[PDB]
This record gives sequence, structure tokens and C-alpha cells, in this order.
Amino acid sequence: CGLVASNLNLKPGECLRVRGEVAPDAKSFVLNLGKDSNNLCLHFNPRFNAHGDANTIVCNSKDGGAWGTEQREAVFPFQPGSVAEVCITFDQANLTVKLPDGYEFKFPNRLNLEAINYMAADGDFKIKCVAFD
Amino acid sequence: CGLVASNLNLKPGECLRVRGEVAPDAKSFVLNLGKDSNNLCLHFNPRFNAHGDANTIVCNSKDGGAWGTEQREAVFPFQPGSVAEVCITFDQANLTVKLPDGYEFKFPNRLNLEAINYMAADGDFKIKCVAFD
Ligand SMILES: CCCO[C@@H]1O[C@H](CO)[C@@H](O[C@@H]2O[C@H](CO)[C@H](O)[C@H](OCc3cn(CC(=O)c4cccc(O)c4)nn3)[C@H]2O)[C@H](O)[C@H]1NC(C)=O
Ligand SMILES: CCCO[C@@H]1O[C@H](CO)[C@@H](O[C@@H]2O[C@H](CO)[C@H](O)[C@H](OCc3cn(CC(=O)c4cccc(O)c4)nn3)[C@H]2O)[C@H](O)[C@H]1NC(C)=O
Repeated sequence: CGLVASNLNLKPGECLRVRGEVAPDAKSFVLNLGKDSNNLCLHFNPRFNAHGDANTIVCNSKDGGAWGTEQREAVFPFQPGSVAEVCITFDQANLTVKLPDGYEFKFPNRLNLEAINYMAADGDFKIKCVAFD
Repeated sequence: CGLVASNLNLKPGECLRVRGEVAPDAKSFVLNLGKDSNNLCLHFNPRFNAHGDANTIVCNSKDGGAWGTEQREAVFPFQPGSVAEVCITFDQANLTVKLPDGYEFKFPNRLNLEAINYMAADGDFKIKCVAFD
């Protein structure tokens, strides 16, 4: 288990930036954002090779412990053995996730949070920097 | 409170860098580092005007919930309403705290910690970036 941060108080429009090292033999990594471990407005899960999936970004939510409906994106701007930065903001409608190689997508905001207060990292990604604009 | 982070996995010799905003009306701010909230190898508390002190850094430890003996530093390179970076490293014997304007001091590692896994901020200091080298 990686870094866990709480009391983030990230408000709408504000940008969370996370930079880390993807392991040379990375299979999967996770960035979870929300209120706490049972309440995630974003589970962000790039799979290099995990759960039968190759080079696929899997996203979901978790509401009161229940996983929501999974969604997949169609670009994979991550390499094993490289540094990667991810930038995330939100409003009441969507989270906007900005990634390397110019790519960006929205994920619906399915929870009712006033602020994002919790972040947790897991898997094959070593956090080097977190910034809270 | 302010930001709380766990699973930091900071090891001897590694540098934890914290940048933030000292409030315009600052009286006091705190960075706590250790194993968890009850086991702090460093309670770092710059006091502009608080708890009987003026322009003094107070340091302490907390061991199993019990506060140690306070140490007061000789330097105070902070001002209200400014940005500040603090860099912390540690080893067997001491924490080394590097402050703005080239100041630094040592505080004994009273718990003999071999890893720092917990950090928390409180008071008139808003964390904007946390980095690991
Ligand atoms: C809809 C049902 C379809 O079948 C599958 O069902 C699976 C089980 O529910 C589903 O996987 C789960 O998807 C969730 C998101 O929708 C989560 O990604 C579930 O994992 C949660 C998790 C695991 N971990 C630890 C981790 O990622 C990790 C831990 C250590 C090392 C490492 O490289 C990674 N953290 N969070 C993950 O197990 C698969 O994504 C899903 N596949 C499809 C195509 O939908
Ligand atoms: C004046 C005669 C009594 O002596 C005092 O006794 C005090 C109580 O023991 C002692 O203070 C405590 O020292 C501890 C370290 O030895 C801690 O600093 C105690 O505070 C814990 C604390 C508080 N906070 C929240 C905080 O920093 C904050 C929160 C909101 C606004 C703000 O400006 C600041 N975080 N941690 C702090 O209350 C003071 O250091 C001590 N002072 C002297 C000069 O001896």
C-alpha cells in the first residue's frame, strides 16, 4: 500500500497533481480519490497487464462500499519504467483527468461530495510529488 | 486539521520537502512527523505569538501519547503571509530540519525511528506541495 492522504480539502476547480515512477515491471497502479476508503468519486486504475486487461485505463466509483459501473478509456499514455504525472480536478458533474501525452477525459461525478478529502495510492507507482493548487 | 499523510515510507537519508503558505495572520503552525499520531519523532512548531512564546520554534517528541521535553531553537526564519519550504531528513541519532534562508538545526531522534510513515500539518500553514527525494 502506498501513500494515503486525508483532510485534503480539495475544492471544485482546484487541481490535484501527482507525479510518480511507474515500475519497470508494472502490472497495475491505482489512484483513489474521495471521502474515505468506502467512498470514492474516482478509482483510477491503469492496467498494463492485470485482470486479463492490457494497456487499459479502468475507472470506477465506490459509494458506501459498493463499486459503481466500470468505464474504460481508449488511450493509454503510460509506460513501464517511466515518470508520469496525473492532474485531476472536479465539479458537480464530472472529474476531469489530465494525463501525459496530451490526453484528457472526464469521469462522471457520482457521489455528492463538497470537497475531495481523501487520496490513496496503490500498486506499481512510487509517488514522488503531490501538489494541491 | 491540515493535511494528514500516512504510509510515507521515508527512510534514513531521504529528504521530505514541504512547501506551503504561512497565513497573513499567523500565530503558530505545526508539522508532526513520526510513526503515527501518538508516536512523533518530531513535533515542529514555529510560534510567531503563541503558548507563551514569541518568534520561537518549539520542538518536541511524543512517545506512546506522552509529550517529551520541549527544545527551543535559536533561529526564526519565518514571517506571516509568505511561502516557506521546510526540508526534513533523519537518521539513527537526529532529525535534521532545513529551513528558509539557509538555517538548519538538529533534533534528537528520541524514539529511535528507522522509518517515518506519518506526517500531519496543523495551524497557520497551508501545504501546497510535498515531495520525496
Ligand atoms: C464488471 C465485471 C466484469 O469482469 C470484471 O470484474 C472484476 C472484479 O470486480 C473487475 O476488477 C475490479 O475492478 C474494480 C473497478 O471496477 C477495481 O479495479 C478492482 O480492484 C480494486 C483494487 C485492487 N487494488 C490493489 C491493486 O490495484 C494493486 C495491489 C498491489 C499491486 C498492484 O500492482 C496493484 N486496489 N484496488 C478490480 O478487482 C474487472 O475490471 C472486470 N472486468 C471487466 C471487463 O469489467
Ligand atoms: C505559559 C506557561 C505554560 O507553558 C506552556 O504549556 C503549554 C501546554 O503544555 C505548552 O504548549 C503545548 O506544547 C506542545 C509541545 O510541547 C504542543 O505545541 C501543544 O499544542 C499541540 C497542538 C496544537 N495544534 C493546533 C495548532 O497548531 C493550531 C491550530 C489552529 C490555529 C493555530 O494558530 C494553531 N497542534 N498541535 C502546546 O499547547 C507551551 O509550550 C508551554 N510554554 C512555555 C513557554 O513553557
